[PDB]
Amino acid sequence: VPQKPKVSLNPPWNRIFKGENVTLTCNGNNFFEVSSTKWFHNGSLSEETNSSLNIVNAKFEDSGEYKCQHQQVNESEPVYLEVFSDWLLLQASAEVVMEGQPLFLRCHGWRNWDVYKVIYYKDGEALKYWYENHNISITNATVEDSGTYYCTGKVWQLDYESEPLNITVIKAPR
Ligand SMILES: *[C@@H]1O[C@H](CO)[C@@H](O[C@@H]2O[C@H](CO)[C@@H](O[C@@H]3O[C@H](CO[C@H]4O[C@H](CO)[C@@H](O)[C@H](O)[C@@H]4O)[C@@H](O)[C@H](O)[C@@H]3O)[C@H](O)[C@H]2NC(C)=O)[C@H](O)[C@H]1NC(C)=O
Ligand SMILES: *[C@@H]1O[C@H](CO)[C@@H](O[C@@H]2O[C@H](CO)[C@@H](O)[C@H](O)[C@H]2NC(C)=O)[C@H](O[C@H]2O[C@H](C)[C@H](O)[C@H](O)[C@H]2O)[C@H]1NC(C)=O
Ligand SMILES: *[C@@H]1O[C@H](CO)[C@@H](O[C@@H]2O[C@H](CO)[C@@H](O)[C@H](O)[C@H]2NC(C)=O)[C@H](O)[C@H]1NC(C)=O
Ligand SMILES: *[C@@H]1O[C@H](CO)[C@@H](O)[C@H](O)[C@H]1NC(C)=O
Ligand SMILES: *[C@@H]1O[C@H](CO)[C@@H](O)[C@H](O)[C@H]1NC(C)=O
Repeated sequence: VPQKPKVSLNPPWNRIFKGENVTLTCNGNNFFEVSSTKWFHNGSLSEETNSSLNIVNAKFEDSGEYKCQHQQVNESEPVYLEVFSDWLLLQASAEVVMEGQPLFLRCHGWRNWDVYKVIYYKDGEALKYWYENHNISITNATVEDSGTYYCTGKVWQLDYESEPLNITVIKAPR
């Protein structure tokens, strides 16, 4: 059944600032041996053949759709990477999560700078409870956790607000 590679990102952040790094890794069931790989940036075949696709000092041109593919197996699901350039970027473990799975939010500051007085807003409303924590970690997700998020934080002496990010947790029917 698990008949297709699952692209994973390290760091998990599929949304990253211009110039940052990220490594795409193509992994699957060692059912059939894999000596090579096929990478696809915006549908075009990359020259990279190692199971790990690296992105150094991400450019905006690096944004897009990434997907790998091994021999004898279907094409991996797509993974969208998007390079930004702003003071605050709201990163997420996954923009879409199956109910029950972990959901991880983060208010990443430009050039890794530390962010103070961080507040997260879910649907224009301020997630007070989370005020204590720097970032938001939710072990077991809920369909109620769905909504448009965005953070607000002081970076190097000035206040800023990140671009909103819609996040949906799906209720699984079987
Ligand atoms: C792969 O497919 C992707 C589509 O899914 C392509 O992504 C687009 O790539 C272009 C550049 O190649 C990006 O454009 C740049 O955007 C920045 C950011 O602008 C921001 O700020 C202005 C004003 O301050 C605002 O008006 C904008 O809305 C942004 O908030 C500009 O500064 C650059 O000059 C340039 O226009 C696209 O943003 C990007 N789209 C996404 C969704 O990331 C990608 O290029 C494709 N690459 C290949 C190799 O096929
Ligand atoms: C790709 O994923 C599809 C499902 O969309 C798998 O299709 C099955 O393929 C077999 C013949 O290979 C066919 O008789 C079944 O009816 C298909 N099932 C469905 C639901 O359409 C396919 O996996 C299958 O084929 C490969 C070649 C291995 O033998 C797998 O063990 C087997 O499950 C997937 N293709 C590949 C190349 O993995
Ligand atoms: C992204 O990765 C590149 C690759 O290592 C980093 O560039 C290095 O920068 C250091 C300074 O910290 C230099 O000493 C090295 O020579 C650089 N290596 C290369 C290959 O250019 C870059 O700084 C990384 N950026 C982040 C945010 O991780
Ligand atoms: C709650 O989270 C743990 C993982 O730390 C997991 O074992 C458990 O199944 C989760 N609950 C649901 C409904 O998935
Ligand atoms: C963000 O959420 C709003 C309302 O839920 C929706 O209208 C908008 O299309 C979403 N953005 C994207 C890219 O789907």
